[PDB]
Amino acid sequence: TCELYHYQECVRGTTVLLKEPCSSGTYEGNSPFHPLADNKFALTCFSTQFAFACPDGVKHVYQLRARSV
Repeated sequence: TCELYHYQECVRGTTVLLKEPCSSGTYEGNSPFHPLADNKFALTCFSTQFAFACPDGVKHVYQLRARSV
């Protein structure tokens, strides 16, 4: 309830488009935050983990796994 884990696979060369879990939260990750329109954000597909701390108190932890395919 205080943490929610997201998991997703991607193609190693592509660019992933994700919706922010929150309108005005804080982001922490190994990739620079690339915010977009409609509260989206993008990042190159590499196997990484990032997190969103959010006003409602729920920490959204994302895990991407890159696939050579």
